[PDB]
Amino acid sequence: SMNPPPPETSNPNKPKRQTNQLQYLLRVVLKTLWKHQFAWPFQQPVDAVKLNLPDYYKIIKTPMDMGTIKKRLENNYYWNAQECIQDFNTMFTNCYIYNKPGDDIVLMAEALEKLFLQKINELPTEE
Ligand SMILES: Cc1cccc(CN2CCC(CNC(=O)CCCOc3cc(=O)n(C)c4ccccc34)CC2)c1
Repeated sequence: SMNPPPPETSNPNKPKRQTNQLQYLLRVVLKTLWKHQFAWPFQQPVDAVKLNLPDYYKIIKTPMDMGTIKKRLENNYYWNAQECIQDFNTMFTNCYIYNKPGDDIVLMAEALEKLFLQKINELPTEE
């Protein structure tokens, strides 16, 4: 019956960079998954109150979504590509932990994770 604070997308005392690899994570990886027919459940934080999922955040202590990831990239929040790659991996893992194999939401996540993997495979070497 209440959502937590969302993940921070802004922290002025966190040091930041805008690397070639971070630019690809935006213009290639996030863009690819964002436009997908299965992106919609992943485009903002889990609204456990409207979804009637009052255990979600009992179970899920590290929430992540592509709304967050997107703001983080657009805001220049990260130091490196690995922090961002972690965030996508977290989002996928959380889906798997909470739900049961073969639920529509897990197949959605599986499809996006496949594209994620195809895109990251070609992550450029730093400039
Ligand atoms: C009593 C009540 C209170 C509030 C709302 C409702 C109406 N409705 C009844 C139960 C219904 C449950 N529906 C589901 O689709 C839950 C399945 C798991 O869903 C997700 C699981 C998940 O991991 N993620 C990321 C999602 C992201 C977006 C949308 C859904 C999920 C949604 C709310 C009834």
